[PDB]
Amino acid sequence: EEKEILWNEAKAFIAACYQELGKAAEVKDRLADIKSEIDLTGSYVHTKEELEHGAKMAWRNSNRCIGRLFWNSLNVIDRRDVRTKEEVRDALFHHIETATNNGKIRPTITIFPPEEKGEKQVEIWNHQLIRYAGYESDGERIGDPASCSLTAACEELGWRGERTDFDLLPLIFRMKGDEQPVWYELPRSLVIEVPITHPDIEAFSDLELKWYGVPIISDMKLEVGGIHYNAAPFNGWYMGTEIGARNLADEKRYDKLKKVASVIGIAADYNTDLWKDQALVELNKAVLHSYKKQGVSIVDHHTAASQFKRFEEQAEEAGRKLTGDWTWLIPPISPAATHIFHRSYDNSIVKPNYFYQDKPYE
Amino acid sequence: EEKEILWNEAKAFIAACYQELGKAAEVKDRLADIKSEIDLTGSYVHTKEELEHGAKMAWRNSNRCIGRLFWNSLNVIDRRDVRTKEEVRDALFHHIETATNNGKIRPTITIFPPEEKGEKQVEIWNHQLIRYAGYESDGERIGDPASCSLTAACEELGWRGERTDFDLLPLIFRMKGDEQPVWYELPRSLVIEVPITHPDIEAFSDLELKWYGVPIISDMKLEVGGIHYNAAPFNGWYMGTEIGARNLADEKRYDKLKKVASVIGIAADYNTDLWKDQALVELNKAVLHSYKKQGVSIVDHHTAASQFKRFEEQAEEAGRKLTGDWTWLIPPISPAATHIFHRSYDNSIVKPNYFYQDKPYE
Ligand code: HEM
Ligand code: HEM
Ligand SMILES: Cc1cc(N)nc(CCc2cccc([C@H](N)Cc3cc(C)cc(N)n3)c2)c1
Ligand SMILES: Cc1cc(N)nc(CCc2cccc([C@H](N)Cc3cc(C)cc(N)n3)c2)c1
Ligand SMILES: C[C@H](O)[C@H](O)[C@H]1CNc2nc(N)[nH]c(=O)c2N1
Ligand SMILES: C[C@H](O)[C@H](O)[C@H]1CNc2nc(N)[nH]c(=O)c2N1
Ligand SMILES: [Cl-]
Ligand SMILES: [Cl-]
Repeated sequence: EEKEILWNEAKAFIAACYQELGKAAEVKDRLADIKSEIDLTGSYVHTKEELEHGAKMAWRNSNRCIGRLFWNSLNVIDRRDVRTKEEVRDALFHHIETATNNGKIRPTITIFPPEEKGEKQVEIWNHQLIRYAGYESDGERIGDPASCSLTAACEELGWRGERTDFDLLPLIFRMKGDEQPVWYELPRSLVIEVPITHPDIEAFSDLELKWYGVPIISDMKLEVGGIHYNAAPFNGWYMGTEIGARNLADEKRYDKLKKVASVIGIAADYNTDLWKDQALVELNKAVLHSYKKQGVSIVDHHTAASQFKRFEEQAEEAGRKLTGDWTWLIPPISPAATHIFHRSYDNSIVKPNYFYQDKPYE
Repeated sequence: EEKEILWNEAKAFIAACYQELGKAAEVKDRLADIKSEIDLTGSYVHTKEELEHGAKMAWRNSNRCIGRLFWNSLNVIDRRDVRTKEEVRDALFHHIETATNNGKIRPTITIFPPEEKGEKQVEIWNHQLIRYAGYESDGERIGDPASCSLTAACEELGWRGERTDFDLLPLIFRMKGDEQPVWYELPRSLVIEVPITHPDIEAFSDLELKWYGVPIISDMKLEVGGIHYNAAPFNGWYMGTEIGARNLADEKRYDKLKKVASVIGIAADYNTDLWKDQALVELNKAVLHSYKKQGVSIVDHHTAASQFKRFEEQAEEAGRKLTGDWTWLIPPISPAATHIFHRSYDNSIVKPNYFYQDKPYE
């Protein structure tokens, strides 16, 4: 069965890919070469062109993604050549540097050797390359709760965090053959952080909030024509709400609304006052203002939704069926102010794509 | 086929209804009586108890409804006896009076004779008993756009609106036998309206906004054990967001955000300013404050979601499967601040229930 699944996925993918690249005539010959190669090695290897475009197709088919308008400009880094943990480490270090680009963030994906027989060559433990640790012991809550299990896992392996609310977790990953993963402290010079300040409420700085510049997902598998790249970290820039409406606001995350309500000078006593709503808006204004002032890319949810509308229009013009997840595409603040809220979307899964995968710790 | 569908729905309904009312032993005898009656008349008649409880079951199974915690206290008015348009008119007039209750709104449903052979006995044209007209001619936009087609329909039948932004549409309905519906002007004394003011921005009154006190849906069919009550208007009280985040804010409705931005003294120029978000919160604060000051019932979206959580808990305790529509249950402002946003719901249709139906005009 396994051999056949790969072949079927490859026929579908190559034809679709070469079709877009104006290479429909090369499909016959390429499929042959692939069919012999699977017949031989139990698998096949993508050409650089097939890989770069499959990465892009995969972004375009991400139903939960509002920022898809720029799918075609994804910067793809082909690192299928790495064999050593120093090489993986440096590749990750580099991806951070190049994607950050001094604040002018470039959407980038680094692609490591794929699973062989389901066997991973490189196994990244990070959820994101850049993330804050989290600690909960003796009712004492420090940092990001979402990171608690990975934090303890690191501390099993001999890492120790300073236990501020913003400890950068180290990179942690395991190579095929090693029973344990390795960890490397992130160089502070590679990581941009943005202190949160409000455009005109000076007291807002007293909260001493901050967030990292670049969200770099490293826990999803890229599947491209039957080939499974379990290790392919990718990034864009942030939409302001992700920091202001979720990461800093959620009760299960940094839970800062009451404190925000205090510094913006309103009461947090009555539901009918809409204090949470109001704190939410000011905090999200703070996040947007702060990133802009630092010269770090970021998009507000109105602009993002405007962009996404162009993406729907563009898909219609190209004759491509559009797919999406309404429940993720709506922003968690003022959703009814975007066009997204008022239409619906077909949530079908089209390949290539990115798929969540089980993490080894817990 | 038709006879059989009714029977099947009735078996299911009676058993479930008598089960909850502690009347499981009466099910055998009642089902017999029903089976003979359908055998005879092509249909069957509900007992007052079956009707009141079916109305309540139907509210409880409304997936899109966040206010379901109070399903069991629904006030049911049995008006299956009406035969004349003066009687329907007075029944509607009364429902408005009793439900409004001087501002202390009582959740109420008035139930008119059901469809016979799919043949309606009473056909209500209103979307809601109380609603504002809408006019669009020569690029001139007046009132509520959502009401445009019903407004023209009324004006075909010889009604004429003053063309303010808040003309109360008349009641309009058609009796079986009549080719045309009749219309009756709503007595201003029956209708409570709330001028919108802000707790501390005095200029907010310059917008001269207002809204009606009681939302009374009159375009949905109540289906109870195979019997179809196409005419069964029902009401609760408003959740603040429905007025502030949708009715007054939507571009396709009253579209007031830019004007709100002006009176609250902020710029409506940059997306990154989150001016729409901020206008939204102040306008929703205004709506809550205004209804409270007038002594008219209303719930804010935080309290409503708190209530709805009790409803989920209550359903689990009673051994009832919970059903709901996540896309409607989340409020259109600060949804991620409610528990609803973070879980998911089974959107299955359970009967009894309320179903939308085609309107005769357009
Ligand atoms: C360039 C700017 C980008 C913006 C503003 C953007 C925006 C977003 C947002 C707001 C989400 C929802 C995240 C959440 O709620 O947790 C999201 C999810 C996602 N984005 Fe993007 N995105 C961008 C670039 C990218 C890139 C480069 C990729 C990959 C090639 C991508 C693929 C995805 C995927 C797969 C998800 C879903 C992740 C999951 O299922 O947990 N996006 N995006
Ligand atoms: C007592 C206070 C109540 C509150 C606060 C409440 C709240 C809401 C809200 C916010 C919606 C969404 C409306 C929209 O977005 O257009 C809704 C929908 C709905 N509610 Fe309620 N509700 C209440 C009472 C009732 C009652 C008495 C019934 C009927 C017995 C009911 C049945 C429904 C139904 C059927 C819908 C969906 C209508 C549709 O599909 O268009 N609710 N409710
Ligand atoms: C490229 C990119 C750009 C951008 N602006 N934002 C992002 C944020 C993506 C993201 C972040 C945190 C958590 C999750 C997801 N919530 C993590 C997750 C967990 C589980 C169990 C399943 C699943 N599908 N996902 C997804 C990505
Ligand atoms: C009892 C009650 C209490 C409360 N607080 N609010 C309400 C508001 C209900 C409502 C109002 C306007 C428009 C729609 C619906 N949007 C009207 C509609 C249209 C169509 C085509 C389908 C469909 N299912 N519905 C539904 C009701
Ligand atoms: C088509 C799309 O699902 C539509 O915008 C829905 C979304 N959820 C909603 N939720 C509520 N409460 N009211 C609505 O009218 C809608 N519209
Ligand atoms: C289970 C439920 O659908 C869940 O809360 C979803 C809702 N939509 C979301 N949308 C975004 N952007 N991010 C999320 O984490 C979620 N969570
Ligand atoms: Cl994030
Ligand atoms: Cl309404």
